Amino acid sequence: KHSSDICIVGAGISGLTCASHLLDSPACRGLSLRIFDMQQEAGGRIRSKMLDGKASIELGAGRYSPQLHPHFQSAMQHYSQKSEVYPFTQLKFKSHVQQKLKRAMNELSPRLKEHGKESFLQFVSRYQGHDSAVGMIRSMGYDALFLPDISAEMAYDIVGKHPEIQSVTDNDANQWFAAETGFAGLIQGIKAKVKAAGARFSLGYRLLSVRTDGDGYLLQLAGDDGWKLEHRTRHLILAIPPSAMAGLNVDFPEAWSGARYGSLPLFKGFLTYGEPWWLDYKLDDQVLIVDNPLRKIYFKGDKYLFFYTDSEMANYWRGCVAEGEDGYLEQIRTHLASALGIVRERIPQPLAHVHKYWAHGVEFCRDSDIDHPSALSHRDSGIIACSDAYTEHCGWMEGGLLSAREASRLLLQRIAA
Amino acid sequence: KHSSDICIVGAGISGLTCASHLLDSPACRGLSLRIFDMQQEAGGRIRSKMLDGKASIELGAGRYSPQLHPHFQSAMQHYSQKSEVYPFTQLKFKSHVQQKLKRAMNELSPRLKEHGKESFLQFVSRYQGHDSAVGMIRSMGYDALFLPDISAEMAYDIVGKHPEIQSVTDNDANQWFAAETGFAGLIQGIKAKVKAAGARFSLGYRLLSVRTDGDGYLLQLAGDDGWKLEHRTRHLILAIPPSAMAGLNVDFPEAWSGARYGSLPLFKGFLTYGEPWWLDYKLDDQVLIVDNPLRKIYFKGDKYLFFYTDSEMANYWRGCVAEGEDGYLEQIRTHLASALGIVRERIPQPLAHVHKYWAHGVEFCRDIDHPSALSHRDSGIIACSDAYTEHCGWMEGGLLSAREASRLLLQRIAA
Ligand SMILES: Cc1cc2nc3c(=O)[nH]c(=O)nc-3n(C[C@H](O)[C@H](O)[C@H](O)COP(=O)(O)OP(=O)(O)OC[C@H]3O[C@@H](n4cnc5c(N)ncnc54)[C@H](O)[C@@H]3O)c2cc1C
Ligand SMILES: Cc1cc2nc3c(=O)[nH]c(=O)nc-3n(C[C@H](O)[C@H](O)[C@H](O)COP(=O)(O)OP(=O)(O)OC[C@H]3O[C@@H](n4cnc5c(N)ncnc54)[C@H](O)[C@@H]3O)c2cc1C
Ligand SMILES: Cc1cccc2c(C[C@H](N)C(=O)O)c[nH]c12
Ligand SMILES: Cc1cccc2c(C[C@H](N)C(=O)O)c[nH]c12
Ligand SMILES: [Mg+2]
Ligand SMILES: [Mg+2]
Repeated sequence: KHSSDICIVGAGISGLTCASHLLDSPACRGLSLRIFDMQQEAGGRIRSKMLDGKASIELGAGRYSPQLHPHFQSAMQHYSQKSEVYPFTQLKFKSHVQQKLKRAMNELSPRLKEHGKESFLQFVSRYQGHDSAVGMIRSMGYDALFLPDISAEMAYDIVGKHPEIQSVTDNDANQWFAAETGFAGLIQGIKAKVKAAGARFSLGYRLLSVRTDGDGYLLQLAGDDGWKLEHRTRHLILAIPPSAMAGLNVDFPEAWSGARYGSLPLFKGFLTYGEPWWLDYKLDDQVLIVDNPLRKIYFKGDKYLFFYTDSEMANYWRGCVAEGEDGYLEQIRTHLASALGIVRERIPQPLAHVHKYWAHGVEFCRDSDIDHPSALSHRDSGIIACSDAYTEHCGWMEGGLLSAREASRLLLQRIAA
Repeated sequence: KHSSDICIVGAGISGLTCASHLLDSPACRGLSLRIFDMQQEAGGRIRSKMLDGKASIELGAGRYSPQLHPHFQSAMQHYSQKSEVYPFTQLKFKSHVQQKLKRAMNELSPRLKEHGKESFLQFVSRYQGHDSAVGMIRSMGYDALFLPDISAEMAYDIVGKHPEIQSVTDNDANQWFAAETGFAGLIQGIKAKVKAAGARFSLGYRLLSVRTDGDGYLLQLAGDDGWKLEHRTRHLILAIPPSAMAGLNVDFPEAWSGARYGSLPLFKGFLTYGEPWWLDYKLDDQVLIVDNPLRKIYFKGDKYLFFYTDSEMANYWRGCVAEGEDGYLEQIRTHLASALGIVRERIPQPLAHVHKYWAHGVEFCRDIDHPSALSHRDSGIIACSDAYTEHCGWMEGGLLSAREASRLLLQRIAA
């Protein structure tokens, strides 16, 4: 095939801003840059859709706060991307159990200078009994907070920047916004700048092997339809997540950093109906955290509802789709009934649904706190890695912006000298 | 119960026909059926896309003959699929290399007796020279005729049985049809009737290995979101082509039949125009066969033109597509000008366009006693495919493997 000077692999937010920071630069004046990505679309873990053509839903990333995500807030304005207020940030539908939870929290919280590295299911079970420490906690909606892998210092953070449970830790100041056309509008924007700057895209292709040959690298990719493709570049950035690099011969994670990483599956499922039936309940633009397997239920206006799930519960939900769409849907009807506390047939059926499951949906720095380089180099061949996961904002979109802007710097200095 | 009675892996026309056979025996009145398929929609190599609204185009199988595909035709009827006449039978512009082989090829035809087990290229390299043979073979437009894997016995078969060059063998009377809506229309009908009888589809899952575990079998499949998954079933049919087969823990093809198998890539590219410009050259519903890369060029009423190639020239066009929409679009215009004997400025730029590379477009046969559906010696699995019939590379090959394989199975539920 062809060849290039720079070769970014991965074309989600970290990959595509990576490239645009390498083109804003004159130190790449008239240099050839190629982007490979696996999917037929650009976006990475960001995906937007129209179901029924009625309203624009988001199968992935959906929220940001300017208070907590400055570079992202700026990247929106930078690309004339119109935001809107994100409704799901207060709870009025609880039973008694989710109440009397902010009180248990604002009190046992500074008692964590003696119980901060421990996982979170016994920092709740050492300061009151277990038979009440699995109720205050699966009342907060994310089953991510029951896994041993990650702690009470990292969990007590995580409760404060998720719009639906932040009122619980002195953080209801922040506003949260959503893209008014969807975050694809932010992607189609960065994509156009990079094309106009003369880069060439190659979507459909997956990297398999890398070998370092003199001044540069020999990539072996494989097309979506089998086409075996070979390509050589002097300079290389793999802006893919950490799970993604485990599968390649790069010595991840050992040759690059002194941290390890996990990841949690996620699951979103969307439904729409003929008539906005949940309105009769004063439930539009509000959110319920129930302890049946739906976990969190959202109604955006009179338009649709969805439900968000994580970790194992996410696997559970991905199990009942392997079983059969119809089996998946009537059981949603079932759980929908015990949440709202009505009978099963007061619940209509959906004209059309749509659902998505993420196998490595959020990847995190597991050696939770460290130097936080924000980008990684090979101790040998000088390949730059680039993910949300290498920053203090593991699992958010601003981590992609930061990892990228850092990454592109290490390569500019690695070219110009 | 994450488990079932009968499992069919492969929702090609083979696999789905098996499902349709099986669900009409009364010996299956009360047995559960699972169909697995890698893709997110059934068909396999039948793939129809409504291009720009103002076109219905066939990226895979496109055409059939009532003379060689009667089981297909009866199926097309059995499901009220309206089919149209398929115009690409004559050649208006037969350069007299095409005409030279007309009456050079059909009279060493009894000389093909006591020969014909020999590369086709060295066959025609016996009447006239090498460079007279390659001129005759080039103008037939099927680069697969130059393979050594191919041989002059199959040669007179393949050239006889394609609608654009049948006029050169003696099967010049077969007639050829396409579908009003598309063969997708036909498979949606089988799938509808298979679903309605009670089969359960799990689409988007692909098989990785099979354990022969006791009564039946355990399968490992992997979805395209990455989710892993196990399935136990008692009766398993692999309705997938042989290339696929040779990548599992089943030892193919030695443990099945001894025969070796090969395949061919294929390419098709389509284009769309503001004004149908090829009508002023009286070119609608014609096909030009050419000695350049495009190879075969079709003009479809006033709707679209496309071109079609295989073997080396499919690999050449997949390799070009890989180097940018810009060059592929440009070489295409370069070679269309040579085809019509004009300058490239008379050829407008297209509005839309689409293309498909099939890595293993047609799979073929190459013991000469082979049934229409294979079986494992050791684990009692049955395989179902166009490739194990007298019709390898055709859809009717699929139907005659399904009816063979599906019956090979009631033979074993009457255990
Ligand atoms: C359900 C869900 C909700 C989320 N909500 C939010 C939110 O509200 N706010 C927020 O800030 N973040 C959110 N996120 C996180 C956000 O999506 C990611 O952190 C961010 O988009 C990651 O950007 P990235 O470009 O580095 O990686 P990715 O988005 O993973 O992009 C990686 C790209 O590299 C590609 N790639 C991988 N491997 C290979 C290979 N071998 N060859 C070729 N190509 C390859 C991938 O296909 C992908 O295109 C959410 C995530 C999920 C799953
Ligand atoms: C470009 C092209 C043009 C053609 N034109 C014509 C024509 O005009 N007339 C004609 O008669 N024939 C034509 N054919 C051939 C015809 O389409 C095929 O011979 C026939 O469709 C084969 O069907 P099948 O059911 O045997 O398997 P396939 O159609 O090959 O389908 C097999 C199915 O199994 C699935 N599958 C495979 N492997 C695995 C695995 N490991 N795990 C899980 N799932 C799996 C595949 O996704 C596929 O859906 C054409 C073929 C091509 C490529
Ligand atoms: C347990 C856990 C750890 C990191 C991330 C998540 C998300 C999704 C992401 N935090 C978001 O909603 O933006 C849900 N659960 C998580
Ligand atoms: C080399 C070879 C062997 C058998 C079959 C085919 C087809 C299929 C046929 N041309 C069609 O599209 O109808 C194309 N090439 C073939
Ligand atoms: Mg990326
Ligand atoms: Mg099949």
